Amino acid sequence: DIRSQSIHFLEQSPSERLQILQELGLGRFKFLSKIRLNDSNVDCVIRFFQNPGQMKFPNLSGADLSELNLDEVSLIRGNMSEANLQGSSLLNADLIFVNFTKADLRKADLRGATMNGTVWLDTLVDECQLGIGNGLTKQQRKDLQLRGAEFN
Repeated sequence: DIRSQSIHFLEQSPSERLQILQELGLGRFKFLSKIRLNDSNVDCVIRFFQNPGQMKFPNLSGADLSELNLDEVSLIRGNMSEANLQGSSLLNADLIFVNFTKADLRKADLRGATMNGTVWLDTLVDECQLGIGNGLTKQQRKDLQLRGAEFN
């Protein structure tokens, strides 16, 4: 009666989803109106439901977010570890303190995104575009370009 709440949510169109989100105070987390129905995201969504806004730091750990347009999304202090972001657009996103540990960001687009505090342990970054590197240490900027990422 809870796995069901989530499956039912993920079966809805994006604007019906936003409707549900607002009748729950999760109107912050609009990117939830976009994620696709599949095994990983039913799980990720069950976290957001049980104890709603009893978390308020975005935990998208292990979620499938590939090929999404997440431009200008704010994910401050969010956990994206073991998450799939292949091909997604994160233009001008707020990614301060985001944990990217063991995440897949190949071909993702982070141009203009603010990245102070980000952790990139084991992260797959081949062809990840990073633009300026806004907020990364100049060693971080080195390690990441060695690992496939692309700047300016």
